[PDB]
Amino acid sequence: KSNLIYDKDPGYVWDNKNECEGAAEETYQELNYEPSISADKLTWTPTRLAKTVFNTYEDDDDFNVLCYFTDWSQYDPRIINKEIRDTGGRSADILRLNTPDGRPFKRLIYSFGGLIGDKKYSADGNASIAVRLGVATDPDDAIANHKGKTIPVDPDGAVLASINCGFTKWEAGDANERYNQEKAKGLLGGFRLLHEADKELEFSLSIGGWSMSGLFSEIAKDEILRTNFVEGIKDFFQRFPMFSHLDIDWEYPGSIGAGNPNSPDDGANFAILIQQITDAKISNLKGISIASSADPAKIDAANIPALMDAGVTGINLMTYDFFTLGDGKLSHHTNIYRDPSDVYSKYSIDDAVTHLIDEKKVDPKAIFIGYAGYTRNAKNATITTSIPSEEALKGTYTDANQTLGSFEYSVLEWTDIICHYMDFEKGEGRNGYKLVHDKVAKADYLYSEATKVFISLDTPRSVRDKGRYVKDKGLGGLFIWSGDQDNGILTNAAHEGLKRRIKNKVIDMTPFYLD
Repeated sequence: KSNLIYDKDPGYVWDNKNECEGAAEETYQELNYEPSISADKLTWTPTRLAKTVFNTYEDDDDFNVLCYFTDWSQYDPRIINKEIRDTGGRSADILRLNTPDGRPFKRLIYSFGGLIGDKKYSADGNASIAVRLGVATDPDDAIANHKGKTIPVDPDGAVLASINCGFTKWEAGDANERYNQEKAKGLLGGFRLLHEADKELEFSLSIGGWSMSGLFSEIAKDEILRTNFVEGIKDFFQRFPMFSHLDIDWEYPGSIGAGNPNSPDDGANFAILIQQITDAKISNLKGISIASSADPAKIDAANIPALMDAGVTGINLMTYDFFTLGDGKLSHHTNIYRDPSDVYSKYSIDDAVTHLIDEKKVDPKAIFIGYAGYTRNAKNATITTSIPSEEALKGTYTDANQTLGSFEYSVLEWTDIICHYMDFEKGEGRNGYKLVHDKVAKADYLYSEATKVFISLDTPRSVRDKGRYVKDKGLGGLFIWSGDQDNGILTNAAHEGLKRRIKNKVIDMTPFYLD
């Protein structure tokens, strides 16, 4: 009996039927997923297995909690009938955020807008998408006249869908017809429904992200491309007046990121672009944020000073994915602290924050730090710490190809954690897994002696401590990567770390912190 999870996929009512009761468990059966044994499987667990438990808190202090909401998280072909069970989607309902009497986030960040001409991401540089959205007359025109212009790269998910976007029936209309605020369905229509329920909620577009930063370096160097880019912002902000913020998540100026063109002049060029956007005087655009790596060497390479000199008002510090497979050592993925000589957990929020404030003279209040709705794992792992309960995490792994995850190898998402890996209500691990608190990092991890799988994750305890860090250090606030993953437990912990008075109580968080 649980206030956090369901014991069986409750399904989803669509067109007066519910075709996906138990769908999550049918997938598990088809794939032979067993939590206490599987080291090398995907779960495909839908967020439907979690109960929705966002509290709300007074949020009118000097901090803000932001939410990256991904436009692919709505999908799950299991919803429609009984045909597909060997794979699935996240099925993340935008309506989990529709709380009474407040909001779990001040600002929802649509993730992600792509760029016309981006041939790293798209074989045709998104040209067919431009045509479908009605911003180009044919694919040649898209590239010839609109290179550098932003558009959502998933028009179904952005402006057409019903399921998990707050709508209850299919209606005729193409993407071109619906690519504006009042006609949108999809996630942008879902954002509008939340806008209509809550006038204080803010909306940001994030352009780029890890897979879509391939075109930034080229755009920022070029006055005609910068001009197309600014036009892209004006167009989107005219089509969707409810938007008021822009996150240009170029990952990262001056360094390699996912394998992008890059140049030492990227940050200086990016600063020209941000000024050019400011100069357009888009009446509803109140603020521009950018992304920063947590690696001080990559921070140096980004020329953060140039960007702040051009009037950037926020830095979303991408404090997650610190554990990357490849070097045979375990690591925390989103930890606040580390010992300076640590070769396992090589990065930390604190190292990065200190670097920005002390070396780059960034205003602390501009900085937002991340908490994560997902994990970074390695199978075939060995914990080598001498006293795990008192000492910093150390450990190694051999072959971690095809490690346990939810939708992609090596990454479990939050629903899987609370349903099959950790029992926060009983205060202990599930299915042969044990939770360890690393007091040096102030981060928790999960590990099973039986499966030999190591799982680095955020918990209520660490997210609360991140909220505490933000407050102590006077930072801007926190963001979740990504908010569609959270059932509310993570975000509750953030608000509590900020010392916020509760307004609407759905769940008592007290027993979930475990000291």
